[PDB]
Amino acid sequence: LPKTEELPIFREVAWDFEKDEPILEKGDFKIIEKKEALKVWIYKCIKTNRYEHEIYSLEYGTELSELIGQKYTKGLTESEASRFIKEALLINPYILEVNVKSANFNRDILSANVKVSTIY
Amino acid sequence: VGEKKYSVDEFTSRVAGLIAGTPLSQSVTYTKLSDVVDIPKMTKVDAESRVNKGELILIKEAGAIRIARGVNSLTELTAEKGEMFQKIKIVDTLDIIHSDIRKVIIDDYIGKVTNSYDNKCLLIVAIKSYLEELEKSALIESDSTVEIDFEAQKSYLKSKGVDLSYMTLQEIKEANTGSKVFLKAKIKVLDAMEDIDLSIE
Amino acid sequence: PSINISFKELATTVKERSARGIIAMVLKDAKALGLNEIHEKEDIPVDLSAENKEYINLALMGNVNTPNKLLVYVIEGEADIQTALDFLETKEFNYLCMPKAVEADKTAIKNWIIKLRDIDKVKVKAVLGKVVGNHEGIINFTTEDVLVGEKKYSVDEFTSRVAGLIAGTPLSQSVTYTKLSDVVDIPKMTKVDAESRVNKGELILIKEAGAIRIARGVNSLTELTAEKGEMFQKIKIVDTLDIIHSDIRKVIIDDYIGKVTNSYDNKCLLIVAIKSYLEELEKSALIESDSTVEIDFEAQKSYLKSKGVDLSYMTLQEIKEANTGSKVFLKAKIKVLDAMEDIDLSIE
Amino acid sequence: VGEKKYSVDEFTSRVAGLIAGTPLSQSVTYTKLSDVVDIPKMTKVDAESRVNKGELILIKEAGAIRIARGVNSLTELTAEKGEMFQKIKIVDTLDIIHSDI
Amino acid sequence: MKLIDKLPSFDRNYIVEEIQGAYDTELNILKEDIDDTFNQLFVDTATWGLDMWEDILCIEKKELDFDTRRSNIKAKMR
Amino acid sequence: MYSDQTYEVIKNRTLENINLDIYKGEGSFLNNMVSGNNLELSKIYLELSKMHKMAFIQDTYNQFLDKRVN
Amino acid sequence: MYSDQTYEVIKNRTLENINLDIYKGEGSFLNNMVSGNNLELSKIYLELSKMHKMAFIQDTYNQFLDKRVN
Repeated sequence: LPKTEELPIFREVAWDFEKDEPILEKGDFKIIEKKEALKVWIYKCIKTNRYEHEIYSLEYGTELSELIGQKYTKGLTESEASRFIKEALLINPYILEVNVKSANFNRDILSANVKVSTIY
Repeated sequence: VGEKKYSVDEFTSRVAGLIAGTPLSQSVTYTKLSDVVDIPKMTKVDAESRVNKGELILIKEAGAIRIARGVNSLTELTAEKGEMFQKIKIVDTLDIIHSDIRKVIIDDYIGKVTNSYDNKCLLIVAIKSYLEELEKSALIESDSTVEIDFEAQKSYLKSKGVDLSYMTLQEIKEANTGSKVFLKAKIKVLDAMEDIDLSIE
Repeated sequence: PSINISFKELATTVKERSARGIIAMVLKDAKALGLNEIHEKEDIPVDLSAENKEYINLALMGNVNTPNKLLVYVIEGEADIQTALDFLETKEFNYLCMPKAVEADKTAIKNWIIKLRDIDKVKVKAVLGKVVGNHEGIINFTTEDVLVGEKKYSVDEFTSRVAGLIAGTPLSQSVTYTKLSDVVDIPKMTKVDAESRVNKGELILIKEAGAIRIARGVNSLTELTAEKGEMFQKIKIVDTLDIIHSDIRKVIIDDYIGKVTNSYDNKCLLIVAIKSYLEELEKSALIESDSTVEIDFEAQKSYLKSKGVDLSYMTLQEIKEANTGSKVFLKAKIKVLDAMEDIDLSIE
Repeated sequence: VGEKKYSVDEFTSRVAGLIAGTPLSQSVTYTKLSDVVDIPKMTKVDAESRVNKGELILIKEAGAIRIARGVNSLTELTAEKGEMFQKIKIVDTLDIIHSDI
Repeated sequence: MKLIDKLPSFDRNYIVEEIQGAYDTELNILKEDIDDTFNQLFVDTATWGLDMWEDILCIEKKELDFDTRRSNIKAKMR
Repeated sequence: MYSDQTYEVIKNRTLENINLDIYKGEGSFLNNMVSGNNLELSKIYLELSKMHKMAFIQDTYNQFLDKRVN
Repeated sequence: MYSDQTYEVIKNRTLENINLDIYKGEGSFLNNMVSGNNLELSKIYLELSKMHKMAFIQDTYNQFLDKRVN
């Protein structure tokens, strides 16, 4: 019966997702709003598996490291990792849906395409 | 390993034993070792450099102690060797297929089997069947072709001096090979990824 | 060794445009002396004067929407016109207004605007208080003794307010008969004089429909030539013509100059892209849905005559297939929607 | 360039490197220069005159400093030379074909 | 030193490290406070606490050295 | 008591103690410091619970009993 | 010493131990989290002081009183 309240804008420090070091503005932690904090949250969730660290909550983290190393066949592991990423990302209430398109199998490199739908 | 001092040779023997028990469809990279508990500290940049030197090392990753790469000790891979020959996983299956083909040929065809066009066709069929067996495994690609080495047949004719003109190229295959066999085959071993990198929208 | 994963989201841009909803105003103050781009509402530099703040507040609200962008530059009154011209040349502007425009400054502004529109092809519009100039790019709002919210207002103040109102006006909507709730007190002024003033090419305010609104949305251009005519009398049409011109110029500059080779198939792809952009415009109600684009065949013939190659003994299609010497000749058909302010029908 | 005075030869080297980085599909005409911050003010008529001379100069176009032309330094063109020979892009592929043959 | 070990891979830089190091130093201070208090729990290890030990004994006097405090406590009982 | 005090409970308490524009999120760097401090504080709570019993005359160890009887 | 350390002194000490070019601004979420962690710190120090009190039983009758009397 009650109508759900919109999630307030998430704020956090900012960094280049390649630098991986929080860039700081004139001695003040940078402001990220609307479509900036969710990307940082997704990056944090994907980069580190939770079960490696006891401090993090059990539902947090991703389980893609099991497939890391070429343990099984690429064709099946594509479908498996799609569901793995969907489970690892759908935990955030901000994220609406996850869509994975395909995977590129070449030498010792995998390239894939995934999609995210959000609220703002 | 296990709070015990180990010489380099001891752990190389341990790693060789680990490799022997490694299935081919599985991997050698990032294999965590529960027995190893204590390791000297060594920076990530140093690990990257050492791996890029063609070496095999141990790192503490994913809450465990594992290796970083499954490349060969060969530092200098030539143009014909390349990236797919940098990996021990691929040279292993190449060696296995080579040994199996040599063994079956020695068992069956040398001396016992006569040299004939139909004998060559049956040998090609058998080799194709063995390649299909390998294709059932995920080690190699499912697409492959086997052919008679036509250029080697031409070279044999030139050695014999028989003119290549005024007969069909099929007659060259039908021609006697002087107790010799010339063949050609296509292969492609599966090469896959350790870690990934994708794109999002 | 360890190779890592990095994925960054990407969303395709839709309808990238330029010089849209931009308000440029330069004020003479001895305190700020600089340019200030206004992106957030109620962004007031402390250096600005109270009257300048009132100008900004007038520019703030729009009729239907807040104006997309307002840009303010400050410099001393001396040599103000030259520096304003230089700054507006530096950065594109959709509209221009001057708090203290003298007649000579207004004339210089109109001359600069028409010079850009004719030589530089920079389609821009300016708002002027009392100018009878012979160009449609300028706007002449001749309503003296304007009082808004029981407050005295100069002509330039309300011209700036009207420009801000226009910036917030959607193109599918109208500028005519726009009631102003802020304006409460206006001098009495007869209907016949309103008709005469509108027919003079001027913009005025009238009290109609229980409110204070304008009477017409025509251009300041009093004399529309045969090629300009009634549809060019309206600012609403010149606005969309300028928008389409700027968009086509921008996309051509981005894509084809130098980067794209000159070929028949390249020309065909360019025609396809232009047709797609025209279809995008046709989706909007600004223009008609029927349009055609063609290669300028007569220009091809003229280029051949300049080259001296005889036009006889080949197919006319070969003329299109012929090389154009790193040049492109095209033709296109357009028809901008023109519609009615007030109506007149019949009954039985 | 980048808030710094540069010698003419410095920018000729920069442009030569840019052209070496330019594929044969594209043409160096109307190429924006982000690094360059300012150029001396000059009339567009003089720019067209220098284009007729064949000299290559920068130009401030669309609010950006850009290359006016890819015309060759060849000032005098005979009757049979043609306009295409005035273009470095056109003669470039001819030179490439000559070298390959 | 413990927190950074528990910290993720992307938080291995000094910007993250400073706060964790300061808090680890503070918690080292806290744990040595725990050690001191546990010493205070036992009468033998408690030095300054011997005064209200004697107060529990309901005997009060200015005292020189903690060894004599403990001796007087042992003499007082039984 | 200290059994009620756990890493999750004191973590939520500390999060409430902070009035900040940053919305509380799992895996946040700030949340990382808060969680680490809470974990160590819960360990310290357990130590306090233990020294409850260790300070008692009963349930002593050989050295504890030795000190008490001395 | 549990009573030696108080809320604001250790708050300022923790703020000083932070050695960054980031200016320490009052009312910042960083200052707010320092305040919350110091709140829990003051709680644990006060509870340690209460533990010492309960061990000596100078007031607040306890089971410790009964056992020591026994």
